[PDB]
Amino acid sequence: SGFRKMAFPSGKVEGCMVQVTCGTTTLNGLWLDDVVYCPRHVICTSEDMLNPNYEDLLIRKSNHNFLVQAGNVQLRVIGHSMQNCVLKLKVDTANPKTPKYKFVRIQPGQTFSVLACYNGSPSGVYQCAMRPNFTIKGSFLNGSCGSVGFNIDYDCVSFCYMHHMELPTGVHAGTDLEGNFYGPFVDRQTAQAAGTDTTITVNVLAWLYAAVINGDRWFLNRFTTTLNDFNLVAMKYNYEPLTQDHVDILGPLSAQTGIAVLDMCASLKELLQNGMNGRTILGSALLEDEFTPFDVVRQCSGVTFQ
Amino acid sequence: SGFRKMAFPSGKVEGCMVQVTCGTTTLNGLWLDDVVYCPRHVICTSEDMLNPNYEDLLIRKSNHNFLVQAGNVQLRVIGHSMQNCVLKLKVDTANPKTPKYKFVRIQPGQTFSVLACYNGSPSGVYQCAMRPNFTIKGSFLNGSCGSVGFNIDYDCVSFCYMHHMELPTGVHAGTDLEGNFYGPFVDRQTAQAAGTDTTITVNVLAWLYAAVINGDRWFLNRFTTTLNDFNLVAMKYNYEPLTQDHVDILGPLSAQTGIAVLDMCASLKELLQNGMNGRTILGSALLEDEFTPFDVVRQCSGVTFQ
Ligand SMILES: *[C@H](O)[C@H](C[C@@H]1CCNC1=O)NC(=O)[C@H](CC1CC1)NC(=O)OCc1ccccc1
Ligand SMILES: *[C@H](O)[C@H](C[C@@H]1CCNC1=O)NC(=O)[C@H](CC1CC1)NC(=O)OCc1ccccc1
Repeated sequence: SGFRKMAFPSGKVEGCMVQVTCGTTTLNGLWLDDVVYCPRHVICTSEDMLNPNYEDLLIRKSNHNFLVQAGNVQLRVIGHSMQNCVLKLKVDTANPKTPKYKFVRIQPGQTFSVLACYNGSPSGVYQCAMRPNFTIKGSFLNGSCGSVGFNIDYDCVSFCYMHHMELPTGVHAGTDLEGNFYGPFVDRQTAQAAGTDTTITVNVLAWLYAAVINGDRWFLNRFTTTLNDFNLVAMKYNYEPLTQDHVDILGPLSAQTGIAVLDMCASLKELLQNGMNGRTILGSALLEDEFTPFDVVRQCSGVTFQ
Repeated sequence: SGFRKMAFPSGKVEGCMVQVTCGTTTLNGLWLDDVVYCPRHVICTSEDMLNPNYEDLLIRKSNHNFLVQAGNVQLRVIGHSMQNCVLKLKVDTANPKTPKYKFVRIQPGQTFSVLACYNGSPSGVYQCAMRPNFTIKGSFLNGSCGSVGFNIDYDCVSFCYMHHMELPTGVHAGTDLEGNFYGPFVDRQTAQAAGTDTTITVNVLAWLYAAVINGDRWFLNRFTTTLNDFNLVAMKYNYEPLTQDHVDILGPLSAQTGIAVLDMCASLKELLQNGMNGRTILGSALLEDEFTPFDVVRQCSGVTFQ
């Protein structure tokens, strides 16, 4: 038993990280088959980035201006192009360690693992959720751009995120591997507002189920509620509205625990209105929303990948 | 910026996990050079485990009774022996993916990454601390035994933990890779008490520094304190006593932040005596103690491994 914020094993992604260098800028790239993906601002200088004309800047670059290094060995660049906010460098060598993979554009509320890298080398791995306002709450320093977020489905790696920037509020923004930003962001160094950020209600409920599965049940009550009445309290506390689709998604956990979804909503209501009153749930004094249902079932049935 | 509970990249350990099967019991083993390490209770049956006579049980086993599988390929067992609470199976094949490695016995308060496995296959990776009472707060299900905890020093993997059991309080216990338990535990299915568990004071202070480095500073005050006066409040709240050695260890963080260690202790005093009063620090409503100083410096300077 026990419940921990767990990342996917990172091995298959580790073998795809490379170092990409254009002038004095170095960041991380992702090497799959004979293509290296990285953020296009690798071609900027410190002054470019207030308002880069990326098309104009890339025209001044040729293949040999891109230095790509995987470990100690240099890759030869034989073609370059820009897709949205990412650069694709065609290299002479197919990555022998390329995993089975997919590019996916994830939905808000979904989670994924981040392999934080510097200079093409892994620093660490952690779990993140795509917030409803399309930011993530990561740990990223200068040089971290091009680090990626991924899920693993048995043997397939689904890449979903590439890191590009930090917003004034300290949160992080990035693109899918087609180079489209999540959210309204652009790759220039200006003040940019994210949304008002909301709490992922279905994830909170899933974590309350995890807590019950794992011996924490003090927060359970004798009340119930309705979808509309709960939703009415959701808006108050800036929670996403709960839908029948979410209820259905919680079905397995409601079945495992014998606790109807609306009964759990009622418990969640007395937690929002009354706070936790000094208590804790699964070692936290806050309501956690970065576990999908689906995450919860994964830990509690021991799913594996290798 | 940002601060996240980050695990080491798991690739080098992933290539060492195998499946070990003796009768109907299956668990994980660690394959390094031509040796597979696993918990010795792989030789028990469900009734043995109340009071196993491990020496007697192992005598009934021969090499061919141990089925070791790395992926789809079977390893041949050519010798077996018991060292403390671990079994060492000598196999005919040296693991081609063996990393540079060390076995180490970690100290309470130190942290390490856990690669949670089932049937020889990775499920996920997360960070843990060795608690002062020699337990860890993990996520482990049936079948997880033999999963290991490790650190990485550039290219060297230091294995420090192998999982064996869950205690009645829901926490986890295990051995070093020489098969000696951390703490007073024995590998039998009885009620076993861990210590009173204390809070790792130096780690809390390091996390308060991380919070300051990362823009959270509301908890800072105009007071200071003395080592003995703070320690006197430490005992009250069941914190480890703070020593000059700890102060010295915090030196770099005190230098980075310009906040003297004893000034931070004073802030920690008004947090313990007054609680957080509804506020948060680095996204938590509790005082976190599973970051060593050393962890904090690692994230905040971007250390890498590959
Ligand atoms: C690329 O590695 C870097 C990641 C930033 C660095 C600090 N924390 C991060 O997440 N991204 C940038 O430097 C981008 C440049 C892109 C063209 C926009 N700019 C940026 O993030 O500005 C905010 C910032 C915050 C703190 C320190 C430096 C820059
Ligand atoms: C081995 O895989 C397993 C790990 C336990 C299983 C549940 N959570 C864990 O951490 N270890 C055991 O089954 C050991 C057997 C060793 C000889 C002592 N026994 C044990 O942990 O008993 C407690 C327990 C708790 C919950 C479910 C089963 C067993």
